[PDB]
Amino acid sequence: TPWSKSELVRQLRDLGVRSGDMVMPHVSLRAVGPLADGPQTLVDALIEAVGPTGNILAFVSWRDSPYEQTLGHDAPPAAIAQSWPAFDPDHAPAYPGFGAINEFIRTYPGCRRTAHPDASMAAIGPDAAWLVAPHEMGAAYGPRSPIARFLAHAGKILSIGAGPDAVTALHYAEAVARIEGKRRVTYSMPLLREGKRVWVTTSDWDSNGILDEYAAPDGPDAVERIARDYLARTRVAQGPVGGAQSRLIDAADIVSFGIEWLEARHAA
Ligand SMILES: [Mg+2]
Repeated sequence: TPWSKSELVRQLRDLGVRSGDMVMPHVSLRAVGPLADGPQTLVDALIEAVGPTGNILAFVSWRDSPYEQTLGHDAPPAAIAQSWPAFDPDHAPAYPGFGAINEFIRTYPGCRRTAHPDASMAAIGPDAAWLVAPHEMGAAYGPRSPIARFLAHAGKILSIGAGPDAVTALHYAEAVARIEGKRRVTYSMPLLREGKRVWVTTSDWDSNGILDEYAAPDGPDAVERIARDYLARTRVAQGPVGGAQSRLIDAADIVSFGIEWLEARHAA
C-alpha cells in the first residue's frame, strides 16, 4: 500500500515540522517507498506541512553544469564555449544526482530559482524571492548566498533517508572557517545576460573537499565527517517519513558545530 499525502503530513508533524517553518529537504526516494501519486505526493505533503506562511528551500543545481569540463582552466575550452547551452533558470533541469524530487520542486508553480548555475537553489513560499537573490558567482555557499539567509531565518534541515554526506548547508561552514590551506577552484559558467549568452569565469571554495585530506576520492569529505560527529553527540528528532528513517536538524546549530569542528582540527 503506497503512502498517501495525509499519512506523510502526519509523520512530518510528529517529527516536528510546524506551520511557518523554513525547511531544506534532502530526500532518498528509494528509501521512502511507493507514493500514492509518485514524488509529487511528498512535495504536496511538505508544502501542506509548512503551511501558507512556511518556506521550502532546495539545492537543485543543473543537470548540464559544465563544471568538470571547465574546471582549472582560465577560460572555457573552445569546443565547450562554442556549443554549451546557456543556463536558463526557467527551463534548465535539476541535477539528478542530488535526488529525483528536486525536478518536482523546481517545476512547482510559483517556485523561484537562483541565478547560480552550478549551485542553483529553488524556493517556494512568501519569502522565496528574498531567499533566492542575490546568488552571485564567487559566493556559491558562503556569506551573501541563499544558504546564509536560510541560516539566519531559523532554517531546519530535513533529511529523509539521506546520508550524512548530503548536508549542503555545511559548505557554509567550510567557507567561513578560519583554517589554513583552504582549497579554491576556478571554473566557468554560461549565463544569460539580457538575452545573450555570456561566459563568466570565477573562483570559489572547493566544494569537493575543503582541504587535501578531505578531497580524496576514496575517503569521506569534511561534510560527511562533521555530520557523523554531530549526530553521535546531539539530540535530534528522529522518526519515519514514509518508509525512510528521517531526521530534523537545526541548521544554525549544525553549522556552528562545523565551524568549531574545523577550527579545532586546523590552525589559523
Ligand atoms: Mg514569512
